[PDB]
Amino acid sequence: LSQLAAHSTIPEPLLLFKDNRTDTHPLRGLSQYGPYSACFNLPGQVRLAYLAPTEHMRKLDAIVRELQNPATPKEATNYYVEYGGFEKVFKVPLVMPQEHLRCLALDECHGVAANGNGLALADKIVQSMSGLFRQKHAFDVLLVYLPASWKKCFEYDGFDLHDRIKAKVAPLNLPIQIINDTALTRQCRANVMWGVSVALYAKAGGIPWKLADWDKDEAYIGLSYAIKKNAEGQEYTTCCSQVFDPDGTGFEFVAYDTRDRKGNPYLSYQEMQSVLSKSLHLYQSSHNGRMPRKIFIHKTTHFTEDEIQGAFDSFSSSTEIELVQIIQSTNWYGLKVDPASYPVDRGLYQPLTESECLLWTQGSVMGVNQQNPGQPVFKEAALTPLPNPIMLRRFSGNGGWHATCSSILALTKVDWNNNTLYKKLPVTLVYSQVFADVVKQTPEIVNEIYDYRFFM
Amino acid sequence: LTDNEFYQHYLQNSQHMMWFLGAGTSRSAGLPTASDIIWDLKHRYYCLHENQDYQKHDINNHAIKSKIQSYMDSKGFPLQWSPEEYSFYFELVFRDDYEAQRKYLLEALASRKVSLNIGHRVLAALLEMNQTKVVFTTNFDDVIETAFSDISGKHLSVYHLEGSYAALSALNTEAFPIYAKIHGDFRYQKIKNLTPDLQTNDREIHKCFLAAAIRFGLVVSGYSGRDENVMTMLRAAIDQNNAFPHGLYWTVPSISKSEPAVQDLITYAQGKGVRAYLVETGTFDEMLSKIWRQVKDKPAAIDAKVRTARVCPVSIPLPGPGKPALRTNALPVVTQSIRCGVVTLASPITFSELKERISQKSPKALLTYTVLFLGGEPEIRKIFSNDEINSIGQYYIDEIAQSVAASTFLKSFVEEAILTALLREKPILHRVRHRTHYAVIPNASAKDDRFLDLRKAVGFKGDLGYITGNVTNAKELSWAEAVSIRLEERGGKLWIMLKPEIWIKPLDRREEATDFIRSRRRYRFNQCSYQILDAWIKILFGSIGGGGTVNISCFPDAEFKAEFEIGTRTAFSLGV
Amino acid sequence: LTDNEFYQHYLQNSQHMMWFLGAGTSRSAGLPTASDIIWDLKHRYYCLHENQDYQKHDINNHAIKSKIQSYMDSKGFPLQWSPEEYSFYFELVFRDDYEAQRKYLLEALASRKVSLNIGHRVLAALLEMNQTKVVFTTNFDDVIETAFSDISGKHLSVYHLEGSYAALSALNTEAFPIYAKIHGDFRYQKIKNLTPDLQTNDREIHKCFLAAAIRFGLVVSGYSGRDENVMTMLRAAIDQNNAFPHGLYWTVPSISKSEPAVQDLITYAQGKGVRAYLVETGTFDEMLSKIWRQVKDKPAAIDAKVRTARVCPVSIPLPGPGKPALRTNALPVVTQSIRCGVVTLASPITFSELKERISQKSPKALLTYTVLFLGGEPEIRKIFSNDEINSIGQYYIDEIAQSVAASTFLKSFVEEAILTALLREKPILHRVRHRTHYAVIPNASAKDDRFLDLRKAVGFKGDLGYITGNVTNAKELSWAEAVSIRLEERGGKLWIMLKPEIWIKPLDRREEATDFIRSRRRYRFNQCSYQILDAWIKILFGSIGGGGTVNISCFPDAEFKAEFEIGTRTAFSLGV
Amino acid sequence: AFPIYAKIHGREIHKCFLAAAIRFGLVVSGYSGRDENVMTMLRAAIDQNNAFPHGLYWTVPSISKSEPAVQDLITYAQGKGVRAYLVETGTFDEMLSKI
DNA sequence: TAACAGCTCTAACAGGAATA
RNA sequence: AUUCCUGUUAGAGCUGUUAAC
DNA sequence: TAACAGCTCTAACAGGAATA
RNA sequence: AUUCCUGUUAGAGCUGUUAAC
Ligand SMILES: [Mg+2]
Repeated sequence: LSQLAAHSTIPEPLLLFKDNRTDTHPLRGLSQYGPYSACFNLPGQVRLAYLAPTEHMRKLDAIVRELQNPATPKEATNYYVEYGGFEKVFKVPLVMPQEHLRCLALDECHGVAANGNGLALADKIVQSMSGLFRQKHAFDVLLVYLPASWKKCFEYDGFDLHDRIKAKVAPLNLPIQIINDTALTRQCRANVMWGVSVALYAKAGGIPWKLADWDKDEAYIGLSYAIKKNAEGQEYTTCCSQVFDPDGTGFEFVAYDTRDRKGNPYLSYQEMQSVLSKSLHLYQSSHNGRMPRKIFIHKTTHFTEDEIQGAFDSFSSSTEIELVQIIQSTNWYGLKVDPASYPVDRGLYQPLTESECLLWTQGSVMGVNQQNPGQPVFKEAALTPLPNPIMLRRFSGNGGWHATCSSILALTKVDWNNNTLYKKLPVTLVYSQVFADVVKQTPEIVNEIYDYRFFM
Repeated sequence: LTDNEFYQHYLQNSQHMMWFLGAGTSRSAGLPTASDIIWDLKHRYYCLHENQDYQKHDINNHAIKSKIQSYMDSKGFPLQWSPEEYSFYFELVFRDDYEAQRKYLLEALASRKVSLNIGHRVLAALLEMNQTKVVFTTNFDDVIETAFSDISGKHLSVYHLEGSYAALSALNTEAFPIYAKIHGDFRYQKIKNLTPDLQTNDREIHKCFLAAAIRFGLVVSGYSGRDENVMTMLRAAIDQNNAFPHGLYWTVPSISKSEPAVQDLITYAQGKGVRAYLVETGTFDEMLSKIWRQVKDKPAAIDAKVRTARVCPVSIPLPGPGKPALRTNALPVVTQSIRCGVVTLASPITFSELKERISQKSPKALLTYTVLFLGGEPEIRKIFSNDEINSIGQYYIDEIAQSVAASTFLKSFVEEAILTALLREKPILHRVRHRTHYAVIPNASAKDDRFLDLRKAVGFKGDLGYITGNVTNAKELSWAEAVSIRLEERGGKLWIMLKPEIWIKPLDRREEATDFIRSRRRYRFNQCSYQILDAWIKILFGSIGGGGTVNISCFPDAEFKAEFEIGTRTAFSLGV
Repeated sequence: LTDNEFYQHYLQNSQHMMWFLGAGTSRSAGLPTASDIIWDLKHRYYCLHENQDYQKHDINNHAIKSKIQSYMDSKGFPLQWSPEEYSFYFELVFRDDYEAQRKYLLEALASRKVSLNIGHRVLAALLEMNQTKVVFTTNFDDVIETAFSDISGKHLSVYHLEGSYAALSALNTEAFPIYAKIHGDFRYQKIKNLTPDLQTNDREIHKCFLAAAIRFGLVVSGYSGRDENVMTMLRAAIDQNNAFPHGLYWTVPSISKSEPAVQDLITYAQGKGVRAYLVETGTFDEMLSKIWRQVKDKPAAIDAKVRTARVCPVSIPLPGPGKPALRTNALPVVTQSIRCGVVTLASPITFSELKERISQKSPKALLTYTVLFLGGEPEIRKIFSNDEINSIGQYYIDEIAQSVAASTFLKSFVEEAILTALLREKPILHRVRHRTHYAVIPNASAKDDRFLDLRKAVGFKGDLGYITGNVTNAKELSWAEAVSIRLEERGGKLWIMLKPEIWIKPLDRREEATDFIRSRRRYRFNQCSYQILDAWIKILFGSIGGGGTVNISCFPDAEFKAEFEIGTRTAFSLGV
Repeated sequence: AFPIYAKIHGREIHKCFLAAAIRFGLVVSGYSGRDENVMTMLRAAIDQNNAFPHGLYWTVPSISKSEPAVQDLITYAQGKGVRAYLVETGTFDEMLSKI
């Protein structure tokens, strides 16, 4: 009775890179081959711009210089790869801004920060952008720096400065790479350089890497929510992200609102149907009208009867729907035996119940070790000694745990904002949660949809 | 009339209820609405003369919609969503070619884009299970009719104007269920959709409908007036002495946005002695599910198709353990049936009241409410006097897993019982944090031989480790090894969850040792965690995890005793 | 044309195939045929003019039929099953009242007596899965409107004479599937059923038959001619370029009883250049059953409704063993997976050939064909030389129960293996009678201590019994106690069946001791049989039937060894 | 088994054209007639009960420049009840581009 | 279509009588 | 054949699994 | 609608860095 | 906020089970 169903370890998903080469290590492949989207010239050159107070601009130009020159990893050398220099590794020059492409924040921002007013501080930071606004053609990306003296307005109740800035500059189409002193002073340098460089390339152009072995006929959907603590009650702001590989070479990753008020994170019949309608209409527009054949709706909470009925009735019979729920905190945890020195291989899925499975999005990864090749690497070794798996509670499917598990595993590796090897959750869930935070901070965003490069 | 009253009214007398659904239900089935249909024609018209690529502009874009509407207004056409526009654009595009008009209207509303939704699969169920007999739908779509074919597997008798006399005969001979389209199927020559055709009514259908009205009461949904012929037919139809015994409820999605024609017709009907009421019941799809929710004794065969989510999908079986194998922390509890004690109270009791009685009396027994008690009767007599106790009997839990899954009170009770059993005869202390239970090595008895293996588990490079002590930089915080033990219901099985933790003697001062808890747990890798879990299994069970079926009973010296049996080996499964 | 060639011909090209179902197919749907309608009409009228109780005398009685027909002949009416009779009796009973005639024809052919059989469901599946697009059937009642709607779950577009031009438009715009009734639904006044109405054809429908003639080839079933209008439409239909592209086979249940008009019609087409063929395929139901059988890649969703017997019903679960308990003779074999040896032969081998090789060589191993061998490789080398052996490898039987259930060779092989294992290390002799294996106490070693308990089992009033010996009145027959041991596959489990028997040393001379076998078994009542079964369990297993899991391996000293484990306690279940 | 391409080279395709004629409406471009073989081919295709159900459309670059036989055939088809039409468009390639 | 495996049935006989 | 079904001796019928034809 | 049980999530902080 | 998710402290949201109203 102690013998469970046999598991199968899904191998490490391959990532499409420069010249359609595949390598499961993102940074190693980027150094070796280059970005997938560099095959075409979406970014001609990464022209930057600075927005910071006059005192701390030297930090911005210093960090840009550090991006220009190669760096070596000091911490987590088990996984990271030596930086080859932005021009060498991303095959695109990184242009330092000239005098007019380099703005100065108003001194009134300091007064507002001393006053402890987050809303006015974000408004003033946005209003400082007008000088760059004329030369909107001049600067592709903008590196907004925030001095530590503004910490009092960085994060407090009912507010978040980063989300407010992102929601204020998203309709203005300019990507923004916020830089805090936190990662300006962090000891290891290759860490910050790799993260900032991949973010800069994604926000200026896009697609640093693309997941291979992706059927063009599947659209993956992830719903996630956030809470705004009202004085009387609460507001549950839920938003949905969508990923798919279209007929064109440009892999698409978008997010959108879901509309009024919600007291619970469970969508009703009409709201679920409307969101799903918007989703497959977006897919059809990106697929010249072709119907999706596989749909994956990942939700952090269980689907009620209304949600499942809305899913069933929104599509036609030809498009099978894979309604899956992701559980983050679970009691179970495993230990590999042959007992192994390193924890269980990443990607092992263990069918517990006919509808509930354990997926090991965390765990040892093979073939991505730089030093002592062949040794396994545990991404979260610093944080945890063992990997905590997630629970997939399939609410609607025809058959095959492998089909959804491999899709989730491949969706855990395409977060360009993530410096590390993978993510505990699929990019759908994490982007839906990020956009949920954004919408909760700024409710007047429900009108439009946005690409990933805006909010990553 | 409030909405809750409408549901009660539609439930008290649901056997005599005509339905009236015109162009409003088709919106939610994935069928383009008339407003969307006007844009499709404008798109074709603009792209045709002004030679533009059809692929280049999508009609639901705002810019392209504005440009096309501006072009239409340039040639003097009607301005915006105004009467005599839909028919105008039809007669403009198709220049009086009713065959081509019919073919286009068939293609736009064809039976391939239609996906039935719960509101649709509910009206057809009402038709089949024979509550509503007459459904006059002013829609030319093949859905509600497709819904009936899907839900019951039979053929539905639809009556287009192509026959137009069958409905008058069919209603009279009571060969229900009837679906008379006042404007007929698109599969036939006459469609009656343009404004000039919308001023007259077919003589025989006028009759069909009147017959239906005397016999039943009308519920009209998804209808916003704007039609003169249907409005005058309804006005005449009230003229009849017993027009709707069951009253007519016009369900609009919003009373505020309802056209004044509907309101004045309702006032006229009320002035003519009928009890016609206008109610706002939100969307038709939401309303149909509520009406279906209030339906009693719905057949299972049709309800398996009405609500496909109600049946449980994805019952995908798991394979065998054939052919590296992860070793989880789950100990399977193979106990299937247990015995408990029940006390009957002369007055109703609350689970909170029993919890506070537990807190005050502190008996040597367990109790929960559902009052099921595990232990000795005299303890319950201490808790409850003879006056409040009526009788004390026995309870049998034939299926423990189903019982704990059904009621969370049973889950908590069985978890507490198994925890008490496991720590009954052992020196390991039993504490609780939040709603979880912790078995922690005691401070005084830390030098026991039964802990020595645990001492080996934490040891560094094979030397002797430490099990209990004081934090390196804390004033009074004391720390020990511990295991969080929980009950997990998985499918049809129960398992015991063990997780190694670092217990802190002060409950509220755990965070001050966080770094220490981190520092002690930095290097508890797979081998070390394997060793600690094996040591904890040995401590909690007394037998190594090979082929063991150790059985533990709680309160063995009590009349009501629970005897569980948990396999000493944690869950494992070799890879395929 | 032979029926099989026609099936291949259709299966070869079923994509483009109109069907022409007549009133013969509805014969099975349970609807009254033409003759049944005629007899109902005579009986309905005969009872009214001559006042006789309607329900007192039935209609399918031979005497009442003869009496009613004699009465009809008395008034000069047509004699017997002759033309212009069906219409004659209709026009006589209903005296030119087409509304009442329609109502009666609706009631007789109503949609409550119809029970769809395999033929209509298979045709509806062909319609839905889109092989046949046009079905013109001269019927009336919706046997197919119902049946395809039930299996596909989607509504069907039926065409009739009320519109009658819908078919041509739907054909022209490829709105398949179309089901055009040449004589129209009974819900509609146009019925076209009397002889005067059967001389003309609707212009638009007639037009459709010719346009559809060019597109597809026709298969007409359940049609016996006798209709002038349909025959002339087909002749007109036959008179066009490529009228039937794939050819038209007029299928009849019997070629001999086919009317000369058909055969005349079939010969007539052939002269006009088309490949029309007349075939006999039995009844319509059998024809469509075979056609569906030859259909490839039929969707599971619709096939679950086409053949409801194909899905497995009555999966009624069994309850728990909760709460007198019968003790059967079944020992559960909890072994799930075993290992076997496989030899690859350079030339094909027959199970009979392997059996005779076993008989000649007599090796110390087991073999079966599927060649799976259990034992030592050198034994197989003795059986098969190196020249005929290509390789020797391993085989794993992950699910033993499913494997034995699927293949009876596996059942016999596993039964022989478990029998050899059980008698490997024990003195009890192993024999076979028919195909049943017997474990019998040996003659010489009958005084063993392990038999003493068995000696107690057969003893009378608790004394010492006898286990082996000679018959009371037989010249040379010797008798002994024995147990027939068999393998039984029950559901998803395997069990060992033990039955106490009286083995006779001469195989063919068992009957001469029958009385003795009777006499020894006269008083082997429940207690005595319980004792003998317990003693045999102890002998065969070495452990008493309490909480035991004895494991036995066959050929333990061999590379390929099978290790089974059988619970020592027989099956039991307490009453509910 | 579509798509099908057949050249008249003007009775092998004549039966096929008649079979094709009922199935779908035909449009003829780049042809002025002037050939009696195809003329009788089309006239024989017209007679059946459901011939060119969608319609017969003649597209010439200029209506007045077309040969009289084409207009005669169009009038004959219209009299027979078929929905044949003679429409004036541009060059065949330009017509197909606009389509 | 020819064997082979099991599961189950009937077709001819024979045959003695309800825990002793 | 007043009954009952316990055995014996045989053959078929279905399923299969191979080899074909 | 008021408690109570479990399962799971986010909301604020804090926080150190890949088997030693 | 270059990143990662490990914990702490809280509240909700769902399910339920009772008592009602
Ligand atoms: Mg960023």
